[PDB]
Amino acid sequence: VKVAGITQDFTDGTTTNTGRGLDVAISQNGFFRLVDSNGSVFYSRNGQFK
Amino acid sequence: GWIGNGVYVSGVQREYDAFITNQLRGAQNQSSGLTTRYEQMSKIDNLLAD
Repeated sequence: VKVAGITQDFTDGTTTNTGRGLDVAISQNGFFRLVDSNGSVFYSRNGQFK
Repeated sequence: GWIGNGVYVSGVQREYDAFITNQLRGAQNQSSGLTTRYEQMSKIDNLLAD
């Protein structure tokens, strides 16, 4: 055999409350847009913004 | 992930309305003035009594 694949699930958040005024998570599908030191555009659902 | 949500608290609530209190304030005003004046007069009538 040979192996070739990386695939992921996208069911929604095991949900948790914090009340910190910058924790943001998306109910239902959709992702965020973030830019690095070079502006490189990356995408994530992590909500720990500061 | 494959979720089922729990519960959380929607802040707090209070039993207050802003119109029944207005009536209350006006009534209090009228009543207080009338009370004080009457009882002063009652004092003077104490004087005239004997």
